Amino acid sequence: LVPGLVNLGNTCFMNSLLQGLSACPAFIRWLEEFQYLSLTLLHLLKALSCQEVLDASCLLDVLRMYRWQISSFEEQDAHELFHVITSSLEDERDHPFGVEFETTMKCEEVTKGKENQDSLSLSIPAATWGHPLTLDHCLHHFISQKSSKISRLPQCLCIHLQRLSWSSHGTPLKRHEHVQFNEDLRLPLQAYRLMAVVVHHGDMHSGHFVTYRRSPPTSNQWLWVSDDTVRKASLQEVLSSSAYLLFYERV
Amino acid sequence: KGLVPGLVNLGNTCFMNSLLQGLSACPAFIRWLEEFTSQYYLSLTLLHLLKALSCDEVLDASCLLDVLRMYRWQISSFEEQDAHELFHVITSSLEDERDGSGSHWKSQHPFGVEFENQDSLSLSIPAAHPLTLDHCLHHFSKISRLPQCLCIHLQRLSWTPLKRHEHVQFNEDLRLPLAGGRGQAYRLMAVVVHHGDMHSGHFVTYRRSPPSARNPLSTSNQWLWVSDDTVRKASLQEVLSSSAYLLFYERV
Ligand SMILES: CC(C)(CO)NS(=O)(=O)c1ccc(NC(=O)[C@H](Cc2ccccc2)NC(=O)c2ccc(F)cc2)cc1
Ligand SMILES: CC(C)(CO)NS(=O)(=O)c1ccc(NC(=O)[C@H](Cc2ccccc2)NC(=O)c2ccc(F)cc2)cc1
Repeated sequence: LVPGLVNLGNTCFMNSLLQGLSACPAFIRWLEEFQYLSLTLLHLLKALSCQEVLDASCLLDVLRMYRWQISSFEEQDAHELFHVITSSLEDERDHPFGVEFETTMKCEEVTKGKENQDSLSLSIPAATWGHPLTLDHCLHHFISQKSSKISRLPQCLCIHLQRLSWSSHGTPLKRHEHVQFNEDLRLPLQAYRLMAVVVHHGDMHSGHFVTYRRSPPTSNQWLWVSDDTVRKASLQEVLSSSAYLLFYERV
Repeated sequence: KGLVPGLVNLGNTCFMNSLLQGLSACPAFIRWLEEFTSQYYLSLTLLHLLKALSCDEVLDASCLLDVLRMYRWQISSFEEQDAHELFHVITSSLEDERDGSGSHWKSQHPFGVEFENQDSLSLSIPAAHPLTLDHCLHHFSKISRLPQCLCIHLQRLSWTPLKRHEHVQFNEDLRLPLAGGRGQAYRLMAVVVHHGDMHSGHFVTYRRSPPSARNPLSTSNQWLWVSDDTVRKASLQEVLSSSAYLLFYERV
């Protein structure tokens, strides 16, 4: 068992994401290699690792004291919080999640630039009849896509599936469809092993966020965390879930 | 920690505080002003304001209006014109300070672009199919030589006046082509954004944080939302999604 975290009104995504991040030991190690946000984040993550209930108001307070208006983030996609944490951890340095793309632009002449991202955000493609939605199809659809190729892969990989779509009328909707994912995922040139899965439940304006993650030691027994409620979980329960964020580590 | 000081609103100076926060996010402009003021005036007071803004203090931009009064400008006329015109009234008067100088008369400011030598690249917004900055650049007597500090003015005012609301894509890196090595690459330093109807004075600047004293001359990754006295952080996605009015870029 791992400690749970309490909900401060709406906190569910933050504690789901903290539970996911604690299941990334290289990210933990890099924080160890590093009041400032990195140390609070390490304290939160090391407490959620290493096998009562906890409180992560310290994270909200260090963010606010850095003049971040967190109450405007419940109106955005949950994933933008993750991008804020990684972008603020890079401010303390100047990266375990960093993926790096080499892009070429042309229209006579060409120009090769470099771009960096904290995760891989994949559009959920339309399901054709007779073939289920797989994460390899989304990854291939994101790779196919001014060109862009992956030229540096991260040690810890975050994969965000854009479950929040927007109609042509401008009104938003949640894609409920299930994407098949395996715990062993080979990125086409490296190989990665699944560590945690953040899932969303209910309508889009509900904040019901839940994390499946591995037990701390790499271990083999999965855990379901919804705030204070922590229990044992099977792998088929993890793989049958409707994934929103996937946290992998390089094998 | 990593914040900038805010500014006050005297009547309606909200665009002016927006422009000052945008202009102090260009380090090459501040270096040019530090060199031009070694003569010894708009350049001296403007550099004082910009050097203060790029560092919970709040400063008084009132002094800028005063030197705008001492250089024989009407000021109060600017409420009946487009906001960007005040920028021209800055740059033109700086060029007027270039002439009549026996010390630094060949020291041109970093915003000048050759076509004619102009102060900023004004682009008219077409209609459509999302709008992107490259569509506006393609719709643009072409550019001849590119400035060190680049200002892009998007024509949100069309004509009886009309406010254009449509969002246009812009990127943190922007490359512009010319014949040979003349074309150049720029990085986004600040975004001035308009809100509300065309006569609302609501202007907001998204600007990068000042460089740290542990890594000087290294550009920060953090962005700030600035509305007069109110300064807060802002994510990158918030900056890239805003209906931009002015785009301040620096040559990389
Ligand atoms: C509360 C606080 C901001 C601190 O006060 N922190 S938080 O708990 O981490 C935190 C809590 C909630 C959110 N947002 C949401 O749930 C949005 C809310 C939302 C819904 C529609 C349009 C914009 C915003 N929907 C999702 O993301 C979502 C993701 C996948 C889905 F399939 C369906 C929905 C973000 C962060
Ligand atoms: C001297 C003083 C301190 C006081 O004026 N200057 S100031 O504060 O910097 C200063 C403050 C405001 C303005 N202009 C406006 O609001 C015009 C007002 C206006 C509107 C229609 C026709 C003529 C004039 N609208 C804009 O530009 C505008 C830009 C982009 C948009 F999508 C929508 C509107 C100019 C200057």
